[PDB]
Amino acid sequence: RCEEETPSLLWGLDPVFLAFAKLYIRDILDMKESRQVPGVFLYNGHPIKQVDVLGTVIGVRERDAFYSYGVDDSTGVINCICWKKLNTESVSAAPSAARELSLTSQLKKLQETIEQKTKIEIGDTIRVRGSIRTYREEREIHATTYYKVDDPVWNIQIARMLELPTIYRKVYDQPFHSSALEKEEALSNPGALDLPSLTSLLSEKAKEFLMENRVQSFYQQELEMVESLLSLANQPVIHSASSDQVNFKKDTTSKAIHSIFKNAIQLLQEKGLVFQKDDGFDNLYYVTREDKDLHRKIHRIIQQDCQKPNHMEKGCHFLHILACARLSIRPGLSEAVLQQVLELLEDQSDIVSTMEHYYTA
Amino acid sequence: KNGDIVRFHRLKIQVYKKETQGITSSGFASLTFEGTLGAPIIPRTSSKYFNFTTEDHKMVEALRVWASTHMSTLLKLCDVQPMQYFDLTCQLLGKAEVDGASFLLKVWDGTRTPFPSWRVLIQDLVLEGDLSHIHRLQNLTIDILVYDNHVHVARSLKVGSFLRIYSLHTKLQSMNSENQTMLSLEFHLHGGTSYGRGIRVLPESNSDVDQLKKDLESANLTANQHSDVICQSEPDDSF
Amino acid sequence: ASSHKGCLQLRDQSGSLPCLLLAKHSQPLSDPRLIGCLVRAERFQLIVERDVRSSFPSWKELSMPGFIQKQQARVYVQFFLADALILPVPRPCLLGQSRLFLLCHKEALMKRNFCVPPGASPEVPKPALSFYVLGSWLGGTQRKEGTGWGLPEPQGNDDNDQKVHLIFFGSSVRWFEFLHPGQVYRLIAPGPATPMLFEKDGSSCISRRPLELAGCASCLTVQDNWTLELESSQDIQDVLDANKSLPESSLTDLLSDNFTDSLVSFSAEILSRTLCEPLVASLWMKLGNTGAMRRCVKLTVALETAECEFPPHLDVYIEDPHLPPSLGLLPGARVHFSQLEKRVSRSHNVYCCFRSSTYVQVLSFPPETTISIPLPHIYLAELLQGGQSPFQATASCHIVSVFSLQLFWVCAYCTSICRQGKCTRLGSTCPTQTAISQAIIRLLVEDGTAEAVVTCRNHHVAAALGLCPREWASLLDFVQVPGRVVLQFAGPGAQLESSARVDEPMTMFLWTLCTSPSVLRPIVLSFELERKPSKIVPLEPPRLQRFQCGELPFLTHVNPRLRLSCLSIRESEYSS
DNA sequence: TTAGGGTTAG
Ligand SMILES: [Zn+2]
Repeated sequence: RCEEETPSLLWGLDPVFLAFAKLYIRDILDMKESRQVPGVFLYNGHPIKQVDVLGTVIGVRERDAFYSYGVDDSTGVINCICWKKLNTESVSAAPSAARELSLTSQLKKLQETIEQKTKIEIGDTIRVRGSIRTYREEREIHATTYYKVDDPVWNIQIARMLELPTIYRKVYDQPFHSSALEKEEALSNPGALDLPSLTSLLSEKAKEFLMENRVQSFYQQELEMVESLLSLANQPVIHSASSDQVNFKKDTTSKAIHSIFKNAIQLLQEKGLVFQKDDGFDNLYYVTREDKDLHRKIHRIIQQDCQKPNHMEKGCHFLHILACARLSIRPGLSEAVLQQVLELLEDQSDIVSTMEHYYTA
Repeated sequence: KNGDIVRFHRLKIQVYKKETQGITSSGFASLTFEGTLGAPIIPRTSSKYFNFTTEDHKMVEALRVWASTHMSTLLKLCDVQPMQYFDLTCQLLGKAEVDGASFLLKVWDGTRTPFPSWRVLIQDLVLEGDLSHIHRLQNLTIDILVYDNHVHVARSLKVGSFLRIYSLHTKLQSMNSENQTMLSLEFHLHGGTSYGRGIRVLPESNSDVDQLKKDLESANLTANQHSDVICQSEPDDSF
Repeated sequence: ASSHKGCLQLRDQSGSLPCLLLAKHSQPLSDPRLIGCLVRAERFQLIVERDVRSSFPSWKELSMPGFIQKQQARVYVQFFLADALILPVPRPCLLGQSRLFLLCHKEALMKRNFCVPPGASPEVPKPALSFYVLGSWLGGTQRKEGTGWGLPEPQGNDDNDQKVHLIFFGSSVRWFEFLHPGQVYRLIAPGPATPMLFEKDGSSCISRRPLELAGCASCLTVQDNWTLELESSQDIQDVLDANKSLPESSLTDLLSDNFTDSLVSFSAEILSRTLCEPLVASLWMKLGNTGAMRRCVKLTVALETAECEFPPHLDVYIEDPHLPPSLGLLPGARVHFSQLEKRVSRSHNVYCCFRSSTYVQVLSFPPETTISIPLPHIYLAELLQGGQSPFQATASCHIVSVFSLQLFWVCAYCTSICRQGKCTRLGSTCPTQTAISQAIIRLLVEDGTAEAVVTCRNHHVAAALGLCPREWASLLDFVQVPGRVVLQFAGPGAQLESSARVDEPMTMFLWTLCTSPSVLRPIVLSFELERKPSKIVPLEPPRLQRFQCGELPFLTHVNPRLRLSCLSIRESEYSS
C-alpha cells in the first residue's frame, strides 16, 4: 500500500504526530508498529506516538517502580504501565507565619488532592496520557500522566462515546497526503562533479550527523574519520580532481579529502552552525546548535531587561545585542552564529521578534 | 540628486589645460527634471519662460532609461553602520553653536538610531527650536556637527525646513562625560566640499519629502509607542 | 440644508437639531426638491455621543466624581423616509436652460484653497469650504419650455462635450448632501437662454479652480441661481441601470503590498471607536501644518465581501483635518467607505487612513438590541488545513504544560516595573507613587489533533491557573512583596530552567502548582489567530527537528508551531 | 577672477 506507506520517518507535516490522539481502545492494537523505527505506530497513514484513552480499570499488578493497571473501554481492553513517583524532599507541617503557613497549607491541599486523584481502585474511571510501547510481544501504554476521572455520572463518558466517531470521520479517516513531494531524486548522487558541490552535500550530511549525535564540540579530524561522511567525500569526483598527482593518488586524494572536510566545516562557520572558540587550536570547532552556554548568555542580556540603558527599553537592537555580546564575551563572535542563535531562541520561545533588528525576551 | 536630468542652453564652453568645461554664460538658459521612471516629467528651472517639446521630453525619458539600465541608495537612520558616510535627509529641529570652527544642527527621521545619538554639551541659550515637537520624542532625534565653510551655511539656515546632508559622516562613540562606558553614534560634516560634503535645502514639493511625510504617517498613528502628554488636560483641541 | 456645514438640519422654535435621512434601507436620499418641507416622524431614533475627557488616576477613583475635566454632547436623530411623512408647506400667501448628466464620483467637502481663475482676475484666494464632482452630460443643453425642458441641442460629438467637472463653493455648498454617484441628475439655470452657458471653462471670465483641478478644460463652476434636480423618468431608466452598482474591490486588491487605495473601496460593518492616544504621545499635527491638536480617532471595521468565507479585521484611522467624524459612524452601523488611503507599516500591519479623497456613507443604523452570535467551535487542525480557515474560534483542548510565567507590579503613570509605587521613574518621568498588578503566561495545548501555544494576558491568568479570584488575589498580595516574579520551566515535568531561581518556598509552591494535574486539566479555550490572514507575513519552508526520546532519535520536517492569543478560559463539566 | 569632483581627524 503506497498511500499507506507514507514518506520515510513519517514526518510531522501531518500535525497529529505531536499531540495526544483519541482512538477507540480496540483500535489501538490493530495499528502497526513502524518497520522503519521502533517506538512509533501507524493508522491510516497518519503516524501516532502520543495516545489518549479513558475507560475503567479492571485489574492491578503493583510494583516497586510502577503500577500496571488493566483498563477497559467497551470496544476492548489493554494494560497500562503507570510509573510511580515518590515525595523526595518532604515538605514538613509546621506552625509557620501567615504567609509561610498559607503557602505550606495550600501546597498540602494541592498535594493531598493530587494523591486522591492518583490513587485508584478497580471499577473506577481512569484517564491516561502517554505513548504506545510493546513488551513480551504484548502491546501496552506507558502513561505520561494519569488521573482519576471525578465524574459522578456517565455524562462525560457519554460525551466521549458520542464524540470518537466524529473525530474519526473528521480527522483520522483522512488518509491523503497533500505534500508537494519536492525530492532531489539522486541527481549527481554518486558524484557531484564539483568540489564546491561535494562540499555543500558534505556539510549537509555532516551537520545532519552532528545534530543526530548531539556532539557539542569536535576536532575536525574526529569528523574526517566518520564512515558515512568519508564515503560521501571520497566519491570518484575528488579522486579525479586530485589525480594530477598520479604518482601519489592515495596521498593527494586523502589530503584533498581533509581539505574538503576543512571546506565543509568552514562553510558551516560561514552559515553559523559551528565556530572555533578561542581555544588556541587550529581545527577545533564548537557547534552553535548545542551551544546552550551562549544561548543562556544572550538570553541573560535581554531576558533581564537590557542592563546598559536606564530608560525602560522593551528589549534591544540587533546591533546593540551583538555589540554588548562582543563586549561582555568576545569581539570575535561572528554575526553568523549570532543570527543562528537568534533564530533558535525564538524557535524555543526564548526570544520574540517584535520587529526585524529589535528583539525582546 | 545624482541621476537628475539637466538641460543647458546658451551654455558657454571654456577650457583649462585642455580640460573643457561649461559656464553660466550671458544669455544662458536651463531646465532640469526628475530621474524616476514611472512618474511624470515636471520642470525645475529658474531661467526665462520656455516651451517644452516632444523631442525634449523624450530626451528626458531616454536619459532616464539610459541611466537606469544602460549605465546602471536609501537609508533610514535606524539602518546605519557604526562609522561611514551617507547622504542623509531630514528636517531641521534646531540650530546652535559653541564658539569655534563648528556649528550644530539637530534633526530627526522618525526612526530609532541603533545606539543613542551623541549629545552635545551645548550652550543651550544659543539653540533655536521649539520644545513642543521634541522633548517626549527625543529618542527619535539626533545631532550633527558641521565645520569650517559649512558653518556660515548652517548659521544662515532657518529651523523647520528639509535638508539633504550629502556625505554625512558617521562615527562610533563609547563614553560619557565622566568617562563611564556608553555606546553611541556621532555625526559630522567636515569642512571643504571635496568628495561632495555639503547640504542643500530641499523643496517641500520634492517627492522625497512626500516619501518622508508618508513614513511619519505610520510613525505616529501606528506608533505603538508608550504614553506621552500625561497632562491630558492640556490639548483642548481647537480652544 | 444649512449654509455653513451642508448638514441637513431641522429647525423650529427655540432652535435646531441635526439629522441623518435615508431614502429607504440601503439607499440614499437623492432629489433636492425635498428641501424646505415639513417632515413628521414618529418611528425614529435619538442618539448622543458623550465626549468626556476625564483624568482618573486609578480604577479606584471611578467610584467618585472629582476627576472629570470637561464635557460635551453631540445629539441628533435618524430615520428612514418610509416612516416619516413629508408635507409641502403650501406656498405662503395672504428664461433658462438645463442639461442632464451622469455623475462619476465625489471629492470630499474640505476647506481647500484655489488657483488664479484661469486667465482671469489674479487675486490670491484664501481657504474656503469647497468640493467638486466628476460626470458626463447626456444629450445637449435644453431650453425653457414650461412643460419641463425643450428638445436637446445637437449633442456634442466629442467626449469633452460631455465629460465635465462640477465645482462648488460659497452658498451652493447647500446642495452637497443630496449628491450620490452613478445617478443621472438634472441641473437647471434661469436667465436668457444662450449657448456656452455650460459647455466650457478651461479659460474663462472667472472660475477659482482648486489646485488639484488646475488645467482641466472641462471644468464648470455653478452660479448661485442654478440648482440641481434628480432624473427618474422611465424614458431614461435604461440609463439609470447603475442601480445595483457600487465602487467596491476584490480582497486581493486589498491585503497585498502595492498601491495606496486610490483604487479601492469596500462595504463594512463597524465595531468600535476610541481615541488615537499614541498620536498625542507623538504630537506632530500633520508635520506642524494643522495647528492645534483635534485628537485623532480609530475604528475597527469588520470588512465585508462576498468573495470570502471570513471577514478580515482591518483598522481605519481618522486624522485631525477630518474631525469631527461624519454623522452615523457607530458600533453596529453598516457603512460603505470610498477611496481611502492605504498604508502598510514598517512593523507590517495593513491600516487605512482618511484623506480628502475619501467620503463616508451610511447604509443602516444599529439594531435595536445587540445580537449575540457565538464564535464557532472547531478543531485546531483546521487552522493547518492549508486553505482559508476561520478567523477566531473556540476549541475543546487540554493543557499539557506551562512554559513561561511572569508577574509584575507596575506604575500606572509610566510603562515600567514598580514595587508598590516606589517607581523607578518616581520623581522623574513618574510623579505619583502608585502601582498595579500585571501578569503574563504561556501555555501549551492540544485537542486530539494539533499542537498550539497559547499566550494569555492580564487577569485571565487567574483562570489559566484555575485559581478562584479571591485566592488568586491573596497570592498576588504575597507576590507584591518582591514586586516582580519570573519563572521559566525547562519543559513538561521538568524543573525550573536556568532563567529562574528555586530557593523561595513560594517558588517551590508555584513550581509544584505549575506541575500538578489539577492545573494540567481540560479546558474550553476561545482565541484569536495571532497573525491575521494576509500576504503581509511571508511563508517559509519547513524546519528540521530531531527528537530524542522513546527508542531512537526521530529526524523530521515540521512546520512552525501555532501561536494563539487568549480570550476565554472556561472549564467543562468539572472534568477533574 | 574664483575653480576647474573624490573624504576629517572636528
Ligand atoms: Zn512610575
